[PDB]
Amino acid sequence: MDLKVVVSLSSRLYTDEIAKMQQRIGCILPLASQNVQGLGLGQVYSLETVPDYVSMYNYLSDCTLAVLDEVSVDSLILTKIVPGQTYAIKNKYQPFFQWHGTGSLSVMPPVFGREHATVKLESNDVDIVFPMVLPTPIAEEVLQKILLFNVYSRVVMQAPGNADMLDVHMHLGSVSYLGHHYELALPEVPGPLGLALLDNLSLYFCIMVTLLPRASMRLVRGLIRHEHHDLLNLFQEMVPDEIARIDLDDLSVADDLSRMRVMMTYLQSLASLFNLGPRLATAAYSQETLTATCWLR
Amino acid sequence: MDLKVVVSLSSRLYTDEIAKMQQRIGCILPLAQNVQGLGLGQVYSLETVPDYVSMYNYLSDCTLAVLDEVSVDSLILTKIVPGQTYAIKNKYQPFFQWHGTGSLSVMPPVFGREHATVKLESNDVDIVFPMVLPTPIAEEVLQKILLFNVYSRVVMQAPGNADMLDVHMHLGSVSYLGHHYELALALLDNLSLYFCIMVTLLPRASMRLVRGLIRHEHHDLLNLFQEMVPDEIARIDLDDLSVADDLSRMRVMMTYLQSLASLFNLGPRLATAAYSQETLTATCWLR
Amino acid sequence: KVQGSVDRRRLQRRIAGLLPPPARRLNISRGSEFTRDVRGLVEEHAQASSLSAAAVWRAGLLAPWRPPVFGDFLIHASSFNNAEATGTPLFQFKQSDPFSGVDAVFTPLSLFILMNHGRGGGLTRMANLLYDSPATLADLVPDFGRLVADRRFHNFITPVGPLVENIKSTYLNKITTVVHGPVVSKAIPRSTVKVTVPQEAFVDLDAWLSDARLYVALTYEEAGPRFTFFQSSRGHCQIMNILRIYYSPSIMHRYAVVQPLHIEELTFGAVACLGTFSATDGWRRSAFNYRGSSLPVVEIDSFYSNVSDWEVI
Amino acid sequence: KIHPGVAMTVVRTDEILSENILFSSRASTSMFIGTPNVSRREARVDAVTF
Amino acid sequence: EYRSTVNPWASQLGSLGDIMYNSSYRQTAVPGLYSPCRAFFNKEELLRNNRGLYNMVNEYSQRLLEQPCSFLQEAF
Repeated sequence: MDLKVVVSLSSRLYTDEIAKMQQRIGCILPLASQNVQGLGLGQVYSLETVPDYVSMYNYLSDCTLAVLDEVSVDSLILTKIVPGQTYAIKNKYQPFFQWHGTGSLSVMPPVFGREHATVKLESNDVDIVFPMVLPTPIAEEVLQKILLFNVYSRVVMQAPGNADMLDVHMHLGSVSYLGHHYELALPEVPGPLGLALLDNLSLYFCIMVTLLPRASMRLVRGLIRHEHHDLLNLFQEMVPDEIARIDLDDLSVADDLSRMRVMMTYLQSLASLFNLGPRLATAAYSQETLTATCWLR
Repeated sequence: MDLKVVVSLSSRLYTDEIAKMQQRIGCILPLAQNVQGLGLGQVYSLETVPDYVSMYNYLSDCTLAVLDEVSVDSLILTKIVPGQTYAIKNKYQPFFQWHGTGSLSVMPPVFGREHATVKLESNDVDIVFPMVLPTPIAEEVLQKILLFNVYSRVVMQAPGNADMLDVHMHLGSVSYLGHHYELALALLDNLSLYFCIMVTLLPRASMRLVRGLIRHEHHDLLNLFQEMVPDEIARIDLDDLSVADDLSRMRVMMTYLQSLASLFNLGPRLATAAYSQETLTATCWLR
Repeated sequence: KVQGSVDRRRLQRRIAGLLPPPARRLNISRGSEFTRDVRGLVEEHAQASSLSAAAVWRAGLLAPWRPPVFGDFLIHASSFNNAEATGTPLFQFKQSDPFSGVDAVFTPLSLFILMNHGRGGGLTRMANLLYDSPATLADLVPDFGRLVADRRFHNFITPVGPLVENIKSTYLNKITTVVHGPVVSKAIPRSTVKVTVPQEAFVDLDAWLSDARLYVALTYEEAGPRFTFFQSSRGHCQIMNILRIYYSPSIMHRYAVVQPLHIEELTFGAVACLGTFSATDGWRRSAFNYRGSSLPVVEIDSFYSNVSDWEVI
Repeated sequence: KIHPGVAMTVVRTDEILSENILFSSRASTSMFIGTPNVSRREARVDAVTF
Repeated sequence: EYRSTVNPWASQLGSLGDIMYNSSYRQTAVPGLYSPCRAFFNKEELLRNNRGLYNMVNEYSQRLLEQPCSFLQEAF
């Protein structure tokens, strides 16, 4: 099991960059397989294209990751992520995320600005942007928020009375966190592969909308007729037309089994579409030195 | 490498504690060492309600462990690496099956709280082992308990719609690989509620997403074929609602669909290779 | 006469330093040969557990070559054919009857003749030539047409990785398959192993795109199913999307004519990952010949079969 | 076989497998020869490779 | 040598004893229950046991298991 994988450069890494590269030791970097381009995320996230956060997410999820351990001049070494090994990762990322509960860590592209996780390489004509590491639920809500903006920018633009384009830019806004709110970067056009992901998600959504369990409709109608639950607060004591008109029929035992069976297989397929990108299960994160020991989950 | 973990018990133990570790040596428990927080003993404390999503997110939070030995004060146990294979038995209060199932599940025991909770009067640690069961058994019993508690709460709202005999004829009898098993009976209530709000928010969210992605590919074979199928009764009532309430609906919808997708995925996913009937053991590795 | 860049003595002592320790013999023959082994054992535990330099020296001296798990099955020697190759990925169909002393597995030629019996090139004649009757495998499986009507054929087929050890008997042939870990030879000595996949049921996903994982793919074609095997070095979690795109030109094109009822038939195929072979070694095409004729076959060396679950497309 | 009214310059690449001649002066570079160290790779059950 | 068949209601390819116990019409049955004449009326079990007896006798001629009593497909 080899880990010490050097990446040979071709020019002199000057001392203006050696300082900030030694500043970023213990972070995570994605691999190509070395050559000076394609080792990082600047090969797929350039300034020429829109920051789409899906094609670079595809490059993060397709190819493996690596810890940066030492940066010499003219060459730097990398340490791979093979499973079964406990890797120690420092939190060296400018939007800070405190790992109190020590959940499963999760890689992300720099959706909180290119400028915090970039490094300027003037040795060779290449720029390297670091992936963002953060726990799983914040990562999943970043995914859902960036796809919601990528599907809703077009339909807010599509209205002729676009009196509120800035409504979603604050409504989505920051990320949802208690101790501090962290604003992110929002692209106007979702690009090709983001739209392919929404296309597959729309495929799955319209297939599962062909089978709805009618039994929960009776329970939510009863909870409307009963006291207003705090989880029901999104309805504000209103029965919409759709839930009022999907309940003209009866409730039986025949449809429910096949409904919930195909809902089991399609929700497992949706988890497989949301098990997206490589994740790191975390045990024994020592806060006093900020090292989260992880094996490849 | 010794993957074994040592836990010192607080006080001295006695006879049926040895009998119940001999009963539960083969079965397994999660992890956080500290003798209070060994497994699910901080969720099954009765001063709070034993909930399913908190226990499930704890079980997915912490690792897993194989209990191996209990002396007068020690708790010899090993944990789970993804690397090498360990030996697993059933030793479970439902004694279900092992017929060559290549995919396993580890769920907290919905069949009985006290069926897997072992209690000591000298040591209040009330430790408990979540039920390991194969994946078709797992999905069949989770369906047949979720729809059962849905029907129970619906009868509690209005008993005139749903009955109990025709649902006990079908939704109480799991059947897998020739074997016909029987099971009947808060945590499933709230789990059902999350599904209840997800399946009632799925109509508006589904028509909004297919109305956003309906004419992206301006003449697609696949997009038109997924548009020809679904409900004509569904795709009418969207444009009436305000913006912020709509996006809050979609946001809560996406959070709980990701939660219920990861929850319908079977959590700790073990995998067996060769099961021996006469010893009641199989070899397993983490997957 | 001159000096090399390497001295042989330094490399020799470096290899002697980095050498693993010998495995501990224990002669049960003579007591004089037994007391030296038990004295070596107690001295080994003493110098491996006492708090001195000996403990850390022996701890650094240890290398961690773990043996993989093996699946021993009993199959009918008439329902199998021992003339097929060794490294064939077997598929144990789940038998619901508990009153069955044996089990049933499937080479790709056997399930190929099952799919052809449920409804080609040279491989269909090769599979008819190897397995002479599809009726044997047809009534071997209890419910074939019903389980393909409800489309749950995929979770009833559990892949058990490649075949390595296969004895030949009259009744009740015994086979041995590696399930998890590296493929290796167990009874026959642990030298080398290959994985034989039929080339006509094995397509490269990345060549269609134009580590190295291997994916088994069931598809439910609208006249009757088919297995295909997919090799791709792409993501473990980004294999569903590309294969959805790959099966996209077929699905509605043959799904316009069919419409389901009593609801089933929405699941169009399911896919598991058989495991990973190394990116260093590629797959080398060869020829698989029965006594009638030959067939092209793909050899995959150095596999690490880690069978995942079937995932619906 | 009529003329299309447009002439075409047709470019083409060509690879020539030449065999070259390298000349270098005396004492041009100064090689520094290291001394080799061994390692341990993925030790399989049949061979422990270095 | 004289009587081709004593029981015409189970010995034909599609007769009564065949169509309820052979696996070609036993699709909608529960597999957990045991049926003792499945060892007698499965066509594949009969061809399998006969070919096994044939190659066992032929193999011992060429030289120079769960149950022995099910070799002879007869009951007592």
